[PDB]
Amino acid sequence: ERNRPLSDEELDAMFPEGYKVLNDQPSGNLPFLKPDDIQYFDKLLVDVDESTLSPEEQKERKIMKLLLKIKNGTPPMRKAALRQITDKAREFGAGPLFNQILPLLMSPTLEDQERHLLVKVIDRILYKLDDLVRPYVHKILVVIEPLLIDEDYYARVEGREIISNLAKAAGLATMISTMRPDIDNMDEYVRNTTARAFAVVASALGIPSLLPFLKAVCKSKKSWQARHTGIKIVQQIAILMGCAILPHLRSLVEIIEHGLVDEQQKVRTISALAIAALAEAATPYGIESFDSVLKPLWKGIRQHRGKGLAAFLKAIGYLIPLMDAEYANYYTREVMLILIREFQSPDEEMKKIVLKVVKQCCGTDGVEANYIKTEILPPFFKHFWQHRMALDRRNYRQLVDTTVELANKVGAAEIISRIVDDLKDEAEQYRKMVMETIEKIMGNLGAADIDHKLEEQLIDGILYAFQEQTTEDSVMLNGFGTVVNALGKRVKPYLPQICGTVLWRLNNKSAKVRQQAADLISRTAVVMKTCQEEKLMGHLGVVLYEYLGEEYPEVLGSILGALKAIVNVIGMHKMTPPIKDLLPRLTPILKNRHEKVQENCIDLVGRIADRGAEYVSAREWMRICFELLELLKAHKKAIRRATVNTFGYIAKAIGPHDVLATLLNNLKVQERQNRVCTTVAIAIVAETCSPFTVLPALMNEYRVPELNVQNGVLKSLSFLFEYIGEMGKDYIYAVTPLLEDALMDRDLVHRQTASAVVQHMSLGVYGFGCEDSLNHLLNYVWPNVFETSPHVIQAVMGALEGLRVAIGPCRMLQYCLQGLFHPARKVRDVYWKIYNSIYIGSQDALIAHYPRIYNDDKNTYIRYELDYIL
Amino acid sequence: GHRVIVSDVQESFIWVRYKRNENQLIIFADDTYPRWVTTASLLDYDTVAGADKFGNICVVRLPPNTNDEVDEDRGLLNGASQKAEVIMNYHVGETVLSLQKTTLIPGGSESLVYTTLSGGIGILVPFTSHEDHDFFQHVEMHLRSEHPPLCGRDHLSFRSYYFPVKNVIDGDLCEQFNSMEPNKQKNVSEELDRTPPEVSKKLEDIRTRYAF
Amino acid sequence: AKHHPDLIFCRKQAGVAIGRLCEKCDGKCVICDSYVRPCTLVRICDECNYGSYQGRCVICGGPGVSDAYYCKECTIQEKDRDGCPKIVNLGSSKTDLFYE
Amino acid sequence: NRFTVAELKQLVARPDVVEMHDVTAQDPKLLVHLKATRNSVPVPRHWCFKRKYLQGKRGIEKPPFELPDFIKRTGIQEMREALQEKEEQKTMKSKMREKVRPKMGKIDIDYQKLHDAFFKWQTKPKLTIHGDLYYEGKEFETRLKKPGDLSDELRISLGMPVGPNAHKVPPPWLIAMQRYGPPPSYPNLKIPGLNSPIPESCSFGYHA
Amino acid sequence: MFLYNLTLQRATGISFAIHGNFSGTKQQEIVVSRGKILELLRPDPNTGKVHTLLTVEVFGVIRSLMAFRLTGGTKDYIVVGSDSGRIVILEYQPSKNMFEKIHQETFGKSGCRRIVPGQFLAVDPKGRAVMISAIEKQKLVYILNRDAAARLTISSPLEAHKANTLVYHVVGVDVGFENPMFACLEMDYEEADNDPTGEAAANTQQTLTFYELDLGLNHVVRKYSEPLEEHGNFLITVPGGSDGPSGVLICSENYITYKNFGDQPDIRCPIPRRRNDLDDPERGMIFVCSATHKTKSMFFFLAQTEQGDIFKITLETDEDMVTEIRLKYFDTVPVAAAMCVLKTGFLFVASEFGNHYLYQIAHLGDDDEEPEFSSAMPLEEGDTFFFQPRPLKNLVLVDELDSLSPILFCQIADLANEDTPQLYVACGRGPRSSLRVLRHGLE
Amino acid sequence: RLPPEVNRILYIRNLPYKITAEEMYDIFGKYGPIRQIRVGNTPETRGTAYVVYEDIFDAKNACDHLSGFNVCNRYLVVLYYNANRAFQKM
Amino acid sequence: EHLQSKYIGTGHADTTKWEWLVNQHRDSYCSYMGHFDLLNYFAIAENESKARVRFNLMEKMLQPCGPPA
RNA sequence: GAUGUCAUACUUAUC
Repeated sequence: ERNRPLSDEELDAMFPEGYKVLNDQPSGNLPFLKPDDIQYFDKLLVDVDESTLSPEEQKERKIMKLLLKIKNGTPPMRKAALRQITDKAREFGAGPLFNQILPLLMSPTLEDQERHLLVKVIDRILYKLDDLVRPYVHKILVVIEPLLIDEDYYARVEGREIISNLAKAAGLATMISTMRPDIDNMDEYVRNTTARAFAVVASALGIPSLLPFLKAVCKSKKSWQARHTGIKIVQQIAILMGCAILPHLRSLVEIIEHGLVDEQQKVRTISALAIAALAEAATPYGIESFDSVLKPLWKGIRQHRGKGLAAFLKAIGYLIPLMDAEYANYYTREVMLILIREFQSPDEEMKKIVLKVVKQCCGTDGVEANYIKTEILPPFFKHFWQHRMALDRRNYRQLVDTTVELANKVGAAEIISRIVDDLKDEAEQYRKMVMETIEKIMGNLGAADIDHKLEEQLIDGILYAFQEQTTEDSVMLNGFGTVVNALGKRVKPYLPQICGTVLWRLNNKSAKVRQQAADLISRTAVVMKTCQEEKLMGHLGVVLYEYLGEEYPEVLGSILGALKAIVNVIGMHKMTPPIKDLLPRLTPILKNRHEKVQENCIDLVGRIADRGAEYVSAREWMRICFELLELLKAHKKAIRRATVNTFGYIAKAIGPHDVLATLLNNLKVQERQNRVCTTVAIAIVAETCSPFTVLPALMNEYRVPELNVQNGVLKSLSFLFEYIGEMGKDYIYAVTPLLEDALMDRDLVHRQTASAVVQHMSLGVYGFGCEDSLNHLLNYVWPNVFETSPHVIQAVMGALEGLRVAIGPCRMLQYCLQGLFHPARKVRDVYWKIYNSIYIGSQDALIAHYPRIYNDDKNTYIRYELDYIL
Repeated sequence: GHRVIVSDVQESFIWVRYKRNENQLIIFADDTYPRWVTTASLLDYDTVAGADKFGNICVVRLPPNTNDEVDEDRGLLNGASQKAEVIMNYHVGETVLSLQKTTLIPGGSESLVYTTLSGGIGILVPFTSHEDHDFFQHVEMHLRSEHPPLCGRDHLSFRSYYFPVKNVIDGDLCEQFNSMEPNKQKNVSEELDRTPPEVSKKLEDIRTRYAF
Repeated sequence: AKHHPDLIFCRKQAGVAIGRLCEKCDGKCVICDSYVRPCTLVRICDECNYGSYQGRCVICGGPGVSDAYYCKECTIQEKDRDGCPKIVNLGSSKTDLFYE
Repeated sequence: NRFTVAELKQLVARPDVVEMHDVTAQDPKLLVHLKATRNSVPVPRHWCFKRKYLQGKRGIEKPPFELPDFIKRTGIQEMREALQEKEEQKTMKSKMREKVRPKMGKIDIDYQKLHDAFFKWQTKPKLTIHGDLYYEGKEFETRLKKPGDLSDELRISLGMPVGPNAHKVPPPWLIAMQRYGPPPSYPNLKIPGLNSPIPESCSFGYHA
Repeated sequence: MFLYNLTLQRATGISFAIHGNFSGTKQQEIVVSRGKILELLRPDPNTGKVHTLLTVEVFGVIRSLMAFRLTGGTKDYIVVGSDSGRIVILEYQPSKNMFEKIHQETFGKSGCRRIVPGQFLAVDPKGRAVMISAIEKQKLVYILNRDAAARLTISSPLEAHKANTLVYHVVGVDVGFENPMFACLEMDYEEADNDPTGEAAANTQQTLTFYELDLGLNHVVRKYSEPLEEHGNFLITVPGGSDGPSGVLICSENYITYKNFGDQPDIRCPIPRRRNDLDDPERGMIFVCSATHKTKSMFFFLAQTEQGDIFKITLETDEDMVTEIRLKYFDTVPVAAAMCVLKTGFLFVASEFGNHYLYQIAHLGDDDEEPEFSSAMPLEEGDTFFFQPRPLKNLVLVDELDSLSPILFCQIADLANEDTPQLYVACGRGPRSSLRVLRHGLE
Repeated sequence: RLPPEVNRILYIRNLPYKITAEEMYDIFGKYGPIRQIRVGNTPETRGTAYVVYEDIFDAKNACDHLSGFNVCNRYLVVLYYNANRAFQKM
Repeated sequence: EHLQSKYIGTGHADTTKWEWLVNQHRDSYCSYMGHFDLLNYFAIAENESKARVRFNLMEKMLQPCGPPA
């Protein structure tokens, strides 16, 4: 729809004047129905006309219309439909809701966003339909089963959350009754999905809640499919819960030990995979509950060969670090020949299992470095360092981890001399994997073992890998920076060779090459100050000062980052591009609509305001404080956090008298993410300089007849109190009649802001003797507890939790008194929640503050221990 | 003098005025905070210092109006009308069973000596000037951050266990500056812009003038 | 966090594993989500930091960069003496924007 | 099961705190003991209303802000009002031309005057007790006098100049008090000229 | 007004007392906890007096204190639990003369609550774990290990919580090179609070449960749980492994029960009361301390009842099981909170009310003329063990530390006609009460 | 995967008035085929332009790599086209 | 819901006076057994020692107010 | 005062 071609008339109608060219709609304003979606919403094209023809299915028609409006309608319409379906889920019932939701999600012409919205509606309709979806457990499970095996991680996480919510709502017996015929099914994918759902239900409802059911399913001898499904469910429960199966490791190992002795090789492979998953969890301590599993497994590595032998070798490599030193030495002394014999295996899964077991076979004592370099490392370099291994990510990352383990075990130089030859290849993925392995070897071990005969070859290979890059990945730049950090002072005969290739990369037809050269200059900027190279940095800064005119904003942001790195690595007042001819040069650069370029410009402006504030005539900073108000309202959450620090630095430099009026004039914009970002900047300016100079002016902005300006001033006062803390004892009497008048307003947002300011004043002035103003503010914050808005209720709860620590738990128990036994339950629940919060805040303090209760006829409640006196 | 301070075992201590012409005893002053005080001691004509069985010790100060001319049905909150206020409260850790304002050494000043049930003996002396009190508060705020206790409990949360502290300076944390490392003592003296022998003399002069 | 009301913490037994924070959430608190006055570090549980989950962000979940710490308003209000402040489930936050 | 208010008032030692809604609770004796406690605070009156405690002052006029004397004694309010009056007359071109070349020095009164007003000229506000709650009509109920004393407004309305000479000082009900006697509801009340000396008791009444 | 609270005289009433090699030498030292102050005393055998070496203010309420020694080490670390929810493992440094906090593990909120751990603190005799249990429904077990720089390290605290279960006492059973076990007399209050008849609260006696911390599985699970016929008050662990009968005896009102599980039967012994004392119309007598001792030949326990009759109990056992428990009235001592038997013939009694004593052991054992009793004696009609009171003949008083807690009332007066005033205060509880006059001068 | 804020048309503000059609076309066609380009010829519309591309992904790439671009007049901010914001003068 | 199951003694909107009184008595007994000053005052008030007072306070935790109603 | 459609405005350093 968004990529459809448009005619000249539609293009001309969407442009204003002054520019030179160089029935099929259901019942009104319902959204557009697809031609393949005319089956679930077929009852909406005809009119309702509800008069002597309206059964209980007429509410299901409205629920289907709401689902059609939430599926393909407007996002405000989708939010209104979700608010109408969430608040009325109990009245509509789970029956027709499930009967309308289940064929809609099972359509073969669905999409990712519609399935995500259906899963969100099923998750939001599961909290009000608790203990009511037990007949609809299997119908929801048959739709949630392929969601866990999907490609996207977010859809799998949503399916796991929906399965956990269904296990928490339907209990344990209903899921065990529903998942019982789904174990012996003919479909293997449905059996694997049922095993994954059973593992998710066991993770969400506890391991001993489903342990005897899994033990009865695993020990039953009727077919190999039920035992294979039980072993797969045990392996999935071991792989899902990392450290949660450690108290229940023996009860799972005793059930897993019954397998791998049957006539079926698939059940033995599943039992070996479950043992490897259980040993994976108990990677350092699995031997304790594994002595009955080491005897049939190792003979399986001796008596047979194939996929089961590879699974047994993976289980042995997972159980070998979890044993003693002599046991691991005896295991590695008899499995190295089986690993060397499996180096020529044509199978990819056996090669991946061998590469995973080779990382764990050499990680401790017992394996010598000479034998590993003689008989283990040449076949690993000849059989695994190929071009097909770099294609798959799971075959590249495991190979890189095995190479890092071999470099940490044997040595970094012996791996570097064998991996430096692949840095100048013709493949991008193999060169990127070799650069990542070299960066990991330089970060873990270092560059001390590399002599002078290999460092120049490695630098040439890194330069050939960086100069011949076709993708936008940052692996090569990070590897070059890691090599330059590991080299240190050994790169002194390399700076005319590298930087001369950098400036030659600065003039090219492409746009990503200049950005890559600027990123490489920014990553190698810290290696120039430590090698006594100051003329080259001064030449590069003067070169990059004229490189701010690149039309690509992605290259301009990298050039700004390189200039910031050069200004950080060198002195602020000792730069050949000085601050007198750079801070006016960055003033039109700050008006860029990009995210990273404006973030780098704001960081450079904050650094120039913090370290070089004496380089301006105090007039350009006032003109940049008005451009700092347009630096907010950006969806990046980084430039808005640096603009407040830059405004605070400008207020500290030029005085807190001109930026405060600019911050108060920008408080009335009526836009989100622009008045809170100015209130935080005003609070940072009041916290950097003296806050008393910002005390009457913040008292003046509440005098203007505006709700947004008063809310921004109250938010700025609350943020200034939270930033001050213990310095708020002198500014409490000036803010007490403001907070006493803001709490009596009709607007609930001003009352919530006053409650937040009272919470900040109670949390900042605790232990200073300011319990008189806090008790006055609590008398106004106490009628605000009966609000219906969750934000105002959360602000009142935070104010109560801040005032209970300041004024004492006795005053909070006195204010919460005579409300726990209240007749009205709406006040009684809030009083019980406040009493529970006061008990969780200070439980020992409520003993002396407890009221006196008289004794009853049958029971006694008078404390005779504290009533006695000596 | 012409008044009574009836200390109750559960709520608080209540003031009662006695008349010369009549013989009635009408209570006109009470406290709102529950203390369950065991003993008490009078310091001034308006304020009264008391100690609780839980371990805390407070001082209830009368309002500056102090309307005692009440002849005699609702009060303010199920009690009297003139609710008293507190100006000092501190937790000591032990049940203080004796308190008396006197002078333990001749030539010094008056101070409240207290004897608890754990065998210890404490002394509460007021501040002469605001500069010495501010220096003691700064030394306490520096020692609470630089020298944490071995038990792991916060020093600010120890005196504010039952009742919150107000205008109470803990001298046991201020007297621990001479038993720490010399580098931390030099850093605390540089943060307070003084000398560690000068800080030790300023910490010891008040203890020598107020008590032994 | 305090912005999303549907976020739940782990609340398990806090061990010796120190929490980590990413570059996008560096300096922010775990509960109050404030960037002023850090007072006490965050201790993660054993289930939230095991294997590939070591050195990860507590709030977002990405790769950690800096050390996690609680604000000064949480240490005085006894908010750091509770369970593990690790966000486990992600509901209605950073999930619909990836699909849009 | 649920007793009436009469039995709840007769059973409790303090029947003044018993209300009509407390009889239908789950514990009338516990609620009566909690409502008649020493330091307990009552429930707000907006728990049984239907206006959510904030929809009553809609059409009522209210002042914007009451500035204290310490903030008004620095001249920041008049300078802010002058800056607002100068900015309210500027157009969009004058606002956009002042963003590229701003004029520094709008007010700049002092730096130490704010510290003197926030540290030396600090005044304690009028706080209240913790038991005195806040309501909707609490801001308008300010009526909450002594026998023998008259205010300035009552003396201006009645036309009685307050003087030390007790000949013209009392109200003209003093002749009726001389002819009929003292008031029977106040035996200890003394008025000058009848039962008190005239130049001594110049307060026109004494409660002794 | 702004005041300042200073301490003129420190607290002298000792709440907890332990002994061990804290400095790291062959001599032993005592560590006392007076609630808010921790002191270190050096029991010098040359003069017999007690000299304080360090006194620190912990600014809290120390609920439990116990010293533990690591496997293969000379110095013993102190484990302290206070009102805050953090256990502190510290080591005394003789060079700097201070208590360096080696580790501080937080596991709950502050305040003396029933949910926060810190009330009960047990340690293994080998030095492999430490158990911190609260008053009800809360428990934790930390694993102490040794890092290769000779460093003490603490692992993640395990979970051993059991809801609706209160704990009165906890101890660590001796296990040589095995799993550490923690024995506690737990009591379930669910059936006593769910039945309104009141008869369920009379058949709800405590039961001894032993949680075995499994190092291979890294978890704590309840191994055994045996009920008891009487409400136990305290537990005392016996040394085992290569020593002898590893177990935990339970003390109760006129009862001492050896209840090691597996194969040993429960051996019960009544407490020998006085001959003709008119002090118990219908009340019993329970223990207040254990004071275990081992002079590298056998093991004994210097138990102390509610009256103060210190009794030396020694258990005669077989090669693997316990045969009978024997006890005899050793001496008469004042009532103390905790007793710490030191090496080379020393005994420090820290009385909670009155002065503390430090005596020297002159006649250990005393199985020569004393009519000792045994659990295997077929005695009927109640306890049938009437011991005669006698003065101190086995121990002789060497040092008397004026540590009377109960100041109670005190007055500042100058009735002695001196220049400086004096303080007349009270001390002691019961027969040990005394009026004490104190002045600022020296003796 | 794309946000609904992106569109085939992108607006540019603070453009140089002396820029020719060839330089604007060379700046626009770097990310893909440009369907149309309209430059303002009014005193109230000077310094702004509208570039409509044929591909939505190429238009999104041009919006990502054209914002605040180097331009003589000023940063070449390139925002997305809005129907309510373009007709704000009416 | 979960707050009452995790931390005992919190309470809810349907909490009776007997359970609240039993929780307050259990908290007072825990505060007496934890603090050394209250136990010293309870031992100075009677003639029993600290161990007998602790055994009396520990045995009174099971239904301190009596049978429920 | 409540309901169900529509619009406006506000809050959570949300992205």
